[PDB]
Amino acid sequence: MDFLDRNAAPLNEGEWQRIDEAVVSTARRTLVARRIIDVLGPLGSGVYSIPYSVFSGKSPTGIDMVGENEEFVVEASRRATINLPILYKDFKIMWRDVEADRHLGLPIDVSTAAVAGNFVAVQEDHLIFNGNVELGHDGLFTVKDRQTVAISDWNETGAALADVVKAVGALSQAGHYGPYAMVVSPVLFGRMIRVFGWTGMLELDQVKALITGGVHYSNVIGGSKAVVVATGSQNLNLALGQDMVTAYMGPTSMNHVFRVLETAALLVRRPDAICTIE
Amino acid sequence: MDFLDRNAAPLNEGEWQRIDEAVVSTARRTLVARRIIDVLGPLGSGVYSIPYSVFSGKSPTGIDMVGENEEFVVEASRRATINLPILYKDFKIMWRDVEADRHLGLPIDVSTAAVAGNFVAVQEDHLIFNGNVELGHDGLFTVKDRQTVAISDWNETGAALADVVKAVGALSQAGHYGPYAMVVSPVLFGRMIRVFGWTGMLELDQVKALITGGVHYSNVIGGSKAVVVATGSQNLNLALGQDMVTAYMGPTSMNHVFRVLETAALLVRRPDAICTIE
Amino acid sequence: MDFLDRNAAPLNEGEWQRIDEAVVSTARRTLVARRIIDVLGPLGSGVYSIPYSVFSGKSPTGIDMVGENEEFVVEASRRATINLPILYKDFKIMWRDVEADRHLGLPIDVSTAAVAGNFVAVQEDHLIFNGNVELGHDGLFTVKDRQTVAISDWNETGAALADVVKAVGALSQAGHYGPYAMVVSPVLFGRMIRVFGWTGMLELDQVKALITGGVHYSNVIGGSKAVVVATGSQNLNLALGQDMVTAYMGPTSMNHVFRVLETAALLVRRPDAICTIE
Amino acid sequence: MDFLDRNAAPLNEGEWQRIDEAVVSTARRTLVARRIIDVLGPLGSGVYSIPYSVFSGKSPTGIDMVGENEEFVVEASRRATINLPILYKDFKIMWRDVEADRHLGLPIDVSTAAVAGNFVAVQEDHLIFNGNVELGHDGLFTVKDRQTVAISDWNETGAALADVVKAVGALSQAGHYGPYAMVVSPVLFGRMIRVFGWTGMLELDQVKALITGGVHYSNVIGGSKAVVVATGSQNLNLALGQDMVTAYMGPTSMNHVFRVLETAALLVRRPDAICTIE
Repeated sequence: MDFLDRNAAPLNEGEWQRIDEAVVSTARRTLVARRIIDVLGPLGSGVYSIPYSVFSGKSPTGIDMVGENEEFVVEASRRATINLPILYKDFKIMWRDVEADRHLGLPIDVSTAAVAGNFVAVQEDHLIFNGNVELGHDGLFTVKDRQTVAISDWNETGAALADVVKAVGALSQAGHYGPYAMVVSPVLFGRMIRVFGWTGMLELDQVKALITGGVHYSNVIGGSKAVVVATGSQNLNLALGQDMVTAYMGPTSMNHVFRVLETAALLVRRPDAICTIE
Repeated sequence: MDFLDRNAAPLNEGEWQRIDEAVVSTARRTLVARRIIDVLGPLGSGVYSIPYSVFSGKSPTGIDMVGENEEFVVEASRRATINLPILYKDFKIMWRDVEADRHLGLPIDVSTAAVAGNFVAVQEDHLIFNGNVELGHDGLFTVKDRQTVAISDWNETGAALADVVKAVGALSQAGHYGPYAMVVSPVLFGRMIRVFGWTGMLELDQVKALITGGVHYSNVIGGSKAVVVATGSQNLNLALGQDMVTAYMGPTSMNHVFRVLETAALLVRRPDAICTIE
Repeated sequence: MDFLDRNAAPLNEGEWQRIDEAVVSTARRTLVARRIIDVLGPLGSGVYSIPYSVFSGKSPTGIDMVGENEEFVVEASRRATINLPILYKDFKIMWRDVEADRHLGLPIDVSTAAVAGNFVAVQEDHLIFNGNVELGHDGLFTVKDRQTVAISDWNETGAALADVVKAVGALSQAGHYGPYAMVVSPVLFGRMIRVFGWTGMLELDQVKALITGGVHYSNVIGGSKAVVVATGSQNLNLALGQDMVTAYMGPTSMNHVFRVLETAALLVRRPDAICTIE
Repeated sequence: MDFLDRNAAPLNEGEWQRIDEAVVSTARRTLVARRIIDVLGPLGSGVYSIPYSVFSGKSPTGIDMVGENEEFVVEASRRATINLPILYKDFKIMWRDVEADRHLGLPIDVSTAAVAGNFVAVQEDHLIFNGNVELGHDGLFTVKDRQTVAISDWNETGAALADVVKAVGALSQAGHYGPYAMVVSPVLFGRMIRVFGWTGMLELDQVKALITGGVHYSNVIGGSKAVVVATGSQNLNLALGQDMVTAYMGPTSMNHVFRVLETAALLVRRPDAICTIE
């Protein structure tokens, strides 16, 4: 790739490999979304926007000895599009540190790069779960055609699992069978662990019996909310564009400035595959 | 390396390999810190002190189609430094034992080396958790810019998990999302297991649902205290200098004296990433 | 010459050859002045200021059979020097459009460069017609020695021909025979498109037959004004230091910023050779 | 360009040549916009959407003695992107004729292919001039920042010339100098044919002397309206994806169905470069 300046920067490849590995490992620790949602692509830098089909419709399946009928085509209810924003954050490596590593072997303070990776990963999760207003990206909690279950007072024992039962009910009614996965705001997650009092196991361990794709939490989700997702590329994807990468911006003052950038966007291919308990 | 005398000593390489392996294995059993905290380096003998950035600040992330703004740099709130102390302990191998192994094949009493390794590992943990006054090293329980949650009377059921909820609350408020890890003084650790009475599982197993980086104890932590840590090189490191190594000091009397030495120091890169429940 | 980084920008020379063309083809469209006033030079970037003569006065010519008196020398009513400012505007080719060229084949949106070239040309005209106060330049509507004609209500037929005849009167009486050229604010130029009497051609065709250097227009001139010039390097010239060129500025953010710049100024060698109709 | 099965139809390449000429010779005789507005590209097949920059509004140009201020940057009023629709219609060559009139010695009846090319070029015009509601395309008559001139009663002599003058006023005031072009509904164009004054030549030819980029009509423009366009790729482009071509669609019964299509959209890069007389 051309845009990614990696030759006017002073740093060796033995520095770049450390920095990129520190970014990748910090992302893979930090992220929730790439657990519940699959990566699509990555596609490279150059894709500004992606055309994507919306199915959002329930229709039968063919069952015959020779299958004459052609009623049974999957229909794109609308073939919409979305634009891929850049998420980025910037960090400085001091010229002193570079010259130190280039003579004394004292290793770069790549904790800067790790902190940038963490912050962009947090912004990726915030984009995906919460959406964004100014970009016009609907997120999992915002897309209008999602299922909705009026959340009960999860201070009462089993009400949380009863609401999960409702939500997987609603998903099954729309013909989204499992495997389901769920993500919970930690305010509710504590209530699934404890706030009911005690039970012979956590109500979390009860939910794990039904929601076999996993239960997760993220402080990114404000309020008392949970999203249940019929997982896999059939229903959702994260389309990367350019996967989280570290770019030289050039210097400011003598100090080198580097950028972490990523272009991921949420392809809500099947809004009927989402239920929010809220 | 030069300083490490390994040629004026009488012992063969077939002894050295046993002795070093007994040290390494005793460290890897003994240590807690290298679980919660990553190794940085090792850097060699010669680094007396390390420059390290302190971030300790909350700032937004860039989100735009082209990302014009440069407000979003990570700022080093102060670029402080720390000096790497030596931790050491010394042990004797008797000349009789050497000459025995050198004729009769009776193996060296390397349990001495193991005991030295254990004692230096205990001192490493004591430095990291408790800090030290005379060196001026602040530790996890001492650094002033840590979060603090007033500990409840964990004799009451669930109060321990309620305090964990508080602590991960406080960490989330400072924008440190997980994975969290915790270390508990065994006086409290018994209270998380038992002293509340009984529950359908241990309150430890309840905490393990939230603190997914693990729960640990160490008798090194005096009193009724717990530390919660937002793990990884983004937030903390252990910088080794010279990794735990066995050095010949020369003889005293006829007896050979050996030293175990290590130079590890605690880089509290993000005090906002620490909460102490105390 | 090295002050323009023709090799430091990422753009291949085919793209340079499209960007310069996308500047020049909007300079030629936009500029009026170079149609009225001859260019002097261009002189290169170094020529920071130019001295010029101002023959504002009139003084007698000798007539003698002997040819002896030496009083009859032409003065220069003043001698002066004027400094060439830089005219410039910045256009900002955003980085992912380069990758969209690299892989998606869709060529770069040089229309940014065209708009910058237009803004530069409009500033060149604005400077030449109305000298900048801060620089203390003078332009064709601010020169204090110039002829003036009281404009009539050009909503009446033939009134524009009458006022042009007045202006050619005053210029002739100043000693300046043609070919005259004129520039008209477009609110008047619209009023010049009328049939005139029964003469079988437009009023504009009368004016273009009398003002044989042609009638031009520009919104740069304030509404209800026009200026008439006895053309030729004898009376007016436009100095060019560096003729309009595109210069890089390195990356600012990830994006690539370029500067279109030109150095030019008006030297009013004969302030009596100009009339403004106002 | 591979998705068109020139080899799957029964027609030999001479019979393809016949029908492609039958399309092109009907397209050329009806396309207006390709004569008013510059063709972008064509980009090739399926280049689904194009990003483009809208430069409404203005900001100051830099004039200063040395280049020190960076405020003077070109920025779009918005980054924008537009979806290229498909224009198509189908025609059905009867299978019998393909060897019946072959032995009549008739070349294949191409008449329906001419009719298809006609209806294509009509939908092309209808899209470009009048926009589309469903796709949300703005057309020249619909884009909201355009200039507007209140039309006079063109039943008078010279009133149409006066309105053209008003339009060139409103365009030149915005800094868009010629060459303009105009397209007029034929209900008005039929009244622009008048002998003007005593000039002995047509008002339409006075306009063509002013509107040097040409005057045209198409029936797509409803009622008494016209539009004046500052021509050139700096102001407007016709985006072409797939340029107009014929595509096979396989048998149906045994009759052969063919598709003619083109993919095109209107890039209003500068709304202020357009004025509608209405």
